[PDB]
Amino acid sequence: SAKAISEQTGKELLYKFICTTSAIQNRFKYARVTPDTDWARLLQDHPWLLSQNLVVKPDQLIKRRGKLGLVGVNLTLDGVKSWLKPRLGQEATVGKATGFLKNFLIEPFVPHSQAEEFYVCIYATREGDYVLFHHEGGAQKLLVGVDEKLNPEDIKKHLLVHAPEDKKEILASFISGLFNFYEDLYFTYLEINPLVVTKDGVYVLDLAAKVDATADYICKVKWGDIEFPPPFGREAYPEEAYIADLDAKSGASLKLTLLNPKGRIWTMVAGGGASVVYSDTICDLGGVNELANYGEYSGAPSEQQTYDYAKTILSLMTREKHPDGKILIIGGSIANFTNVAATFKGIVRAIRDYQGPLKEHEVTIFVRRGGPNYQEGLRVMGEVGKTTGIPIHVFGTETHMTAIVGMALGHRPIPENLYFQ
Amino acid sequence: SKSTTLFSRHTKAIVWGMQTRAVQGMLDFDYVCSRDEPSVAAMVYPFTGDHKQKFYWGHKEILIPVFKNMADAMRKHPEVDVLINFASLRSAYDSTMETMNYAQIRTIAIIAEGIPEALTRKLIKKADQKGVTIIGPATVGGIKPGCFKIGNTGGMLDNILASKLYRPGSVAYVSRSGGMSNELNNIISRTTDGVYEGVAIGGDRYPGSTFMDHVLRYQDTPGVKMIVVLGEIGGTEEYKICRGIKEGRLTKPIVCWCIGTCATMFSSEVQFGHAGACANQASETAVAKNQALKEAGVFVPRSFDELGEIIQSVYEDLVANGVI
Ligand SMILES: Nc1ncnc2c1ncn2[C@@H]1O[C@H](COP(=O)(O)OP(=O)(O)O)[C@@H](O)[C@H]1O
Ligand SMILES: O=C(O)C[C@@](O)(C(=O)O)[C@H](O)C(=O)O
Ligand SMILES: Nc1ncnc2[nH]cnc12
Ligand SMILES: [Mg+2]
Ligand SMILES: [Mg+2]
Repeated sequence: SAKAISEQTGKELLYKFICTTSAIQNRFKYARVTPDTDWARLLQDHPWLLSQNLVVKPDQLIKRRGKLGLVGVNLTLDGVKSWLKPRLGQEATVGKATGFLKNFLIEPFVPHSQAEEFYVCIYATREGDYVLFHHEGGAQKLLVGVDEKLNPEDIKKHLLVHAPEDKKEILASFISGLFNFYEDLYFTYLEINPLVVTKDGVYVLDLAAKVDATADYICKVKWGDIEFPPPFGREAYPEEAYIADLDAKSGASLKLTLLNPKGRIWTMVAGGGASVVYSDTICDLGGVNELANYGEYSGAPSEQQTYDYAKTILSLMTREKHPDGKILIIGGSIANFTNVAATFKGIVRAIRDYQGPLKEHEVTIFVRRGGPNYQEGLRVMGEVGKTTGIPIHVFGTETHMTAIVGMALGHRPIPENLYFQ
Repeated sequence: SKSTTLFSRHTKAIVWGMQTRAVQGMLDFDYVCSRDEPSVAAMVYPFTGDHKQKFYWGHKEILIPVFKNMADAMRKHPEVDVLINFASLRSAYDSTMETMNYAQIRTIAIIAEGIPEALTRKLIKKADQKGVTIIGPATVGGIKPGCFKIGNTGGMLDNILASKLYRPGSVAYVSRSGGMSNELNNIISRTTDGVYEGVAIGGDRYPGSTFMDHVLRYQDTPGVKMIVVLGEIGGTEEYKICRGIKEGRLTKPIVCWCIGTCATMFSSEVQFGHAGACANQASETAVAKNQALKEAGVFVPRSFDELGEIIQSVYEDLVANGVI
């Protein structure tokens, strides 16, 4: 999937790799600040911070920062520190998401006129990449087909008709280099708003971007150890990175995103599609604020892979108790080729290894599954429930796929006449 | 729009990869469908030399040739017009491009997940130029009861029998999800006279063939009397169905549900399992698409829970009026 990168990451790559006749100014002149920053050391490494006034803003995938009072413009270093005092380390709500402001960028202030602000954006579609230009930045648009080039003469012809004459050469060179950069590093979205061009050259004041993360095997030399931050309002978790590393090692698909680590509703569902449908059903029945995770396993993972996946979830759901106990939804479609016996054996092994914690946390488990060898899979689920004393309600192809959600949440009775079928 | 008909009971395929269990599953399906001949004529696998693999046609052991080089397979099997590509994500692009140098191949299934979107756009461009239908990437494939099934689609014989996939009904479907296509096989078999054809277009941002591609095929297929679409959050493909109904192009009843309604209730963006399943604008959410489809005259259940019930109701009306 396409994944957002930080403004710092995108600017680092651009400054490293773009090819232009344009003199890009202020290359690599940014300083990153967090609540743990050693400011003496920051200033040792970035003495240019004293050389002119500054701009400071969070770099956490927050859109429209200026409208939110989150861009401090034309400040001395002292002014930046005063501006950060009520913001750095503080919880903030942006839109409907709430998170901590904990990663900021400081850059030189670039004096310029409104007429020197431009807008450039490139983004991907089925039919090619659209390139957008506007002379009121801070709008001409051209489709570049899949096999087409974008030369400076093409940009002048198709995009720069309203641009000041004395800036067409430098804009056309920059946009041409930007597009080659976008292609070579497998971007899917790249917006510079504003791009500033003064008498002194080109300034990249803002950058937002997404790259196609599946292209790591192609681009890793140039990307380096690239980071893909979570959306504002979410944290990154070690368990997520562990599952992501498992996902990278084979053709099987193993995905985990934590929504609410303290939620009492946990899922362990096979398949991209089924995992979404179960999540939909949980939220339709009022469970959104208790839904702890989104994730899936699929593509015929081994017993061991599934054990390692499951144990991660069982560990996560036995960290702190909930008054009303917790629910684990082990669901899926009728699989095409995942071995239900092998995968459910791995889950059963995890359940056995965590039976102590699972009983202490009052977990109830609901299972619905079909596919290759599902009858043996359902049997071993029933069996581990019997041997551990954990309550497990086990259903097969004769139960509607999402019926166990209503059962688990109390909206419908548990039909024992359907067990194991 | 490309070909209306991709598969028949005479379709012959080459499988790229050492996928003996999937091939044998196809042959088990072929046999209970009463095909004259196996659907897999040859395999291509560059990591071994030329050899023969043993498979079973009913109780009878048969041999299917495995070729190290695609060119040899194509030359020896001119009857083949389908390639099923199990190449890993690293080489799926090159092998699929190579397949399209052979004019005999009119349909390609691409199994692998994790192909960069920019490479898939280049596959799409070459396939559009040549008129080749691509199913995938990142898919299990599809199934045409009585005729042909792609790879692992529909599983082993017990499921083929349970869901009546050995003979066609009147209901065609297209799904964004592999696993959920087999759930649709099950639901449709219990509520109607069964699946006529089903395709899983895969979860990627740019599927080689889209929902509307297949919906149009089904509209143009006389044996199909109603169409089921399992859509998903992300992108705007499903609005094309709204447009086709409005234009009078789509006249057969269409049932559709778009999964991903939960995303509207989250406080931050969540990337789901399918690479394409992320809404970049309000119009890309499942809630918006379900609402638009309902307003355009598509039959839309209140939730996935009621999908079977609305399929059955549409089916029974068509029977009552003599369409089925
Ligand atoms: N380095 C800078 N020098 C001068 N003005 C700047 C600089 N960085 C930002 N600005 C001004 O502040 C505005 C808001 O900043 P920006 O980084 O574009 O954030 P956002 O688009 O999230 O509001 C810019 O459009 C520009 O007018
Ligand atoms: O296990 C499942 O339910 C999903 C799947 O692995 C399958 O065997 O149908 C499917 O092919 C996928 O890749 O999601
Ligand atoms: N300037 C800095 N302050 C704190 N931790 C750092 N790690 C690297 N550079 C640092
Ligand atoms: Mg901006
Ligand atoms: Mg998947």
